[PDB]
Amino acid sequence: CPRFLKVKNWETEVVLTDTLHLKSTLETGCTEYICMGSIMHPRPEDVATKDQLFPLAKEFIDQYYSSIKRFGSKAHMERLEEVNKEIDTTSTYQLKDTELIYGAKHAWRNASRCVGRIQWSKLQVFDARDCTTAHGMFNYICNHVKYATNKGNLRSAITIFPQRTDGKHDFRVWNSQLIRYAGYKQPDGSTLGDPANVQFTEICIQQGWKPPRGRFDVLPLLLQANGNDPELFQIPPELVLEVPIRHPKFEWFKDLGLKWYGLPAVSNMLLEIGGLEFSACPFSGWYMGTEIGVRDYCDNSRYNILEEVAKKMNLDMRKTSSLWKDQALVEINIAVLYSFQSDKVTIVDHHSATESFIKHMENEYRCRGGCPADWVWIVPPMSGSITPVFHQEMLNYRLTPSFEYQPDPWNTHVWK
Amino acid sequence: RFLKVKNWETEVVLTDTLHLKSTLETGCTEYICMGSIMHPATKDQLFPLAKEFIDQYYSSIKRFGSKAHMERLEEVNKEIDTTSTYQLKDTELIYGAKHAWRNASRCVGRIQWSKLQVFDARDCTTAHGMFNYICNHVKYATNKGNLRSAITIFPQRTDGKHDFRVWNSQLIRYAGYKQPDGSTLGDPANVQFTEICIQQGWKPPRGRFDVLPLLLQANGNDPELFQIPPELVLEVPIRHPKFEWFKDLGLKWYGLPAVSNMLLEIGGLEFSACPFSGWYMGTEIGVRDYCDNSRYNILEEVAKKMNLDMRKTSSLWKDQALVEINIAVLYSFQSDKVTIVDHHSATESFIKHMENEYRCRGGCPADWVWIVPPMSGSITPVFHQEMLNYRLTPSFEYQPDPWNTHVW
Ligand code: HEM
Ligand code: HEM
Ligand SMILES: CNCCN(C)c1cncc(CCc2cc(C)cc(N)n2)c1
Ligand SMILES: CNCCN(C)c1cncc(CCc2cc(C)cc(N)n2)c1
Ligand SMILES: C[C@H](O)[C@H](O)[C@H]1CNc2nc(N)[nH]c(=O)c2N1
Ligand SMILES: C[C@H](O)[C@H](O)[C@H]1CNc2nc(N)[nH]c(=O)c2N1
Ligand SMILES: [Cl-]
Ligand SMILES: [Cl-]
Ligand SMILES: [Zn+2]
Repeated sequence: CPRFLKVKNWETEVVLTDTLHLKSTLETGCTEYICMGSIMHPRPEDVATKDQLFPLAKEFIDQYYSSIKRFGSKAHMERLEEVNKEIDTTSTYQLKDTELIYGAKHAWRNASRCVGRIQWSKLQVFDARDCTTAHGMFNYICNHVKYATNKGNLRSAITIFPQRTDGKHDFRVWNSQLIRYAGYKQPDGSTLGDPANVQFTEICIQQGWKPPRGRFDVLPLLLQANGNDPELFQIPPELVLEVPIRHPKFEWFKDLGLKWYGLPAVSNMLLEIGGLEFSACPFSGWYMGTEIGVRDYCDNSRYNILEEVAKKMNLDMRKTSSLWKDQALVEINIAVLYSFQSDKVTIVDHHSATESFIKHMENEYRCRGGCPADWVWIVPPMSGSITPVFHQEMLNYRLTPSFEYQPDPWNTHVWK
Repeated sequence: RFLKVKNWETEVVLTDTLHLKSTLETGCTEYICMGSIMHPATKDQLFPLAKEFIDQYYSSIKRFGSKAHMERLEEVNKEIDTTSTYQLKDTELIYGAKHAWRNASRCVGRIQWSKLQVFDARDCTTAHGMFNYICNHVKYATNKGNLRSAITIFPQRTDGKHDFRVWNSQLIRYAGYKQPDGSTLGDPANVQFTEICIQQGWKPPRGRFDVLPLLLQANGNDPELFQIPPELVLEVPIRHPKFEWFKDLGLKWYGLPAVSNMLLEIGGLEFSACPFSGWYMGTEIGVRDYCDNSRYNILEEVAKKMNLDMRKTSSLWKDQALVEINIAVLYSFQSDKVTIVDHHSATESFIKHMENEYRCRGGCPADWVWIVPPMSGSITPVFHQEMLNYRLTPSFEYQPDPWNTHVW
């Protein structure tokens, strides 16, 4: 592979030079003959062997002591020797708190699909590696939610549960996000709530959950500690900050009865650091408007409200070339930003977030020699070309530490 | 491997086998994806390429290994032997042209691929001849508003020293003028080319929408200027169906979108002059030409007339202004009976086309970055459609701008 790769911004003519790609550790899925850049997702109870683990650990440890300007130091070599000893005797090792914090911040930093990474170094890391039970997990998660929510003044946070051992003792949050609304399939084929969540909702209901059967019912947490069967907990409602959607102009918009939750928090991903696998590592930030206004509300397979809004806007909905869909999409997204700003809950519009990302990316090319980015994910789902990211060439590659996808636990769990 | 692509909205899964046919590079490797990068012979090199292309043509007409097939392979060999090149049969030219379109991964309009009027211009020898051939192209494809897809193919490359090139990147473009005060009149994107035209004798009216002349190079010679007769150039004044003040913005655009800077490769042959044209998707004009910062850049003005709050970005004034501009463009072309497709219709058709291609052909190469429209992405079906990108031949490829390679 070539040492220097160049990306261009076609709006500004600015050209950046990437050398960081050379540190690429994993596979994109693409080859020279095919590109899989728009594929969403391109192993049994299986864990890293001693020989696989040594080099991955050294790689990470080197990188860490390089970052604190102590590469090749006595404390660097001693840490190498201590880790290598731990792998030899125990087939694994434990990260120091300093290294855990570095690794988490870097996994976010390396997350090519995140437009919010300007904030990567401000991340509160809760070390939950002493957790042993589902109730314990519940406690840690509640604390995360409250801290991150901060009464509306959101703060990004991640809570890391114990790493994987033999693969039969995994900690998992079964929820894909900490806060989601339930979906219920009706006998008639209609759906109530969020149609996307019918499967998970069914699982909950089976585990003992009593469903309110509403449009915006917060799901319980389904928590798995040390490989045991998962257990249900209801998040205390006072910890779940919500925002009712209203529009600065349309008085009738509040009559749609829409609202959304303040905190975006992903909990189905796997954090890999130095070859160690943290299968439960919920992390949370704050919303970009379009996540709600466009995808949650206007995806056909989600809440699908374009039609209903278009009707209350009295738009001609017979031709598509009237662009009634597009007009209603903008208004919805205006109401979302306005409802969040009015309740003083943190939210960033897609224009501000993308400009910030460009400034971030440029800084990263300057200080780091690169910034992996997934254009398909970074460009917002509305108004794409009037945001600066659309015109920015990006290179995508996988650096470690990283957040990775993992199988859904209900497909793999062995029931006790 | 066989590869699966999934649509996340319909949960439809298609199986791609066609990608196994490709050979040219994508730019990506196992470790680095360049999916968002815009730009990533000899007797011995020529024949296998020739061979393959002939092979797939006789395969496409259900006569693989026939007597016609054999003599053709023999013919091409003897001709590459003695002349260092070969000339395509008429039927091969048309097949190659339609398939270059069919294989164009960045094109959302490909459901139309087999309906393409092919103009064989391989007997052209001078710039005047090229102009005649291009005028006929424009007129046929314009067709008084009822646009029809067309391509005009000039002589193939020989030694790279006697190339045919249309120097305009598109057959119809507006000029761009660099003002003293540092502002830019017209289309800023073409400011350079415009100046090249002036430097060669073009007399600029210096307005906001002056149609550039054609600049045409035949057989490696210095290019020559020609003005397309105005009656061949169909233009549409843009107005809004509700905002009667919109016509006062004074905007117009041309009806014929016609790419002329690309290279058409068939059977190892290179057609460096092959202007091709179709009809517009509304966003091309409404979003890119008008609203790109480096283009006509009209958002702010329109936002003024719409009386929007422009102090903070979170009012989405930019987004609002954008939708109305695109409504106007669709409304104008439609009212003037000029062919145009909206991004909802064009994207639906493309998904349908993908289905067809997987069914009959075993795949459909597609560039998600280019196919998804530049506005309202996720309320179109292609946003949710996984796509595999790969390079099939015959194809349209990029080439150097001739003004960086030509000796006068
Ligand atoms: C602080 C404000 C943040 C903003 C504005 C932000 C923005 C976004 C957005 C808009 C997406 C696309 C989400 C989707 O379409 O589902 C995304 C994805 C992602 N973000 Fe960020 N994010 C933030 C915080 C964080 C934090 C704190 C982390 C990790 C420590 C993180 C890591 C990721 C990852 C791994 C993805 C990929 C998700 C997936 O593959 O499903 N983000 N981000
Ligand atoms: C008939 C209706 C057609 C429609 C609606 C259509 C639509 C589009 C659009 C919207 C683009 C993106 C253009 C841009 O953003 O610059 C595009 C690109 C492209 N089209 Fe089509 N097109 C049509 C016909 C054709 C024809 C007739 C050909 C060739 C025979 C063709 C070949 C291509 C190629 C090679 C590109 C890539 C352009 C580039 O790389 O700059 N298209 N098309
Ligand atoms: C379109 N993506 C599907 C995921 N999805 C429906 C979803 C549901 N609920 C919450 C999120 C949040 C995604 C996210 C995560 C983080 C850390 C920040 C942020 N702004 N968004 C996503
Ligand atoms: C993003 N576009 C850059 C090129 N550009 C400004 C441009 C100028 N003039 C015309 C076109 C047309 C592109 C095109 C080509 C074809 C065959 C069909 C179509 N609908 N659009 C593009
Ligand atoms: C097929 C395509 O990869 C898929 O629809 C992607 C497109 N880009 C996206 N971008 C973001 N931010 N989130 C998404 O879920 C998706 N979905
Ligand atoms: C950087 C990026 O590749 C570039 O802006 C692309 C994105 N997608 C596009 N899509 C279309 N149709 N046309 C374009 O010019 C572009 N530009
Ligand atoms: Cl932000
Ligand atoms: Cl079409
Ligand atoms: Zn790729």
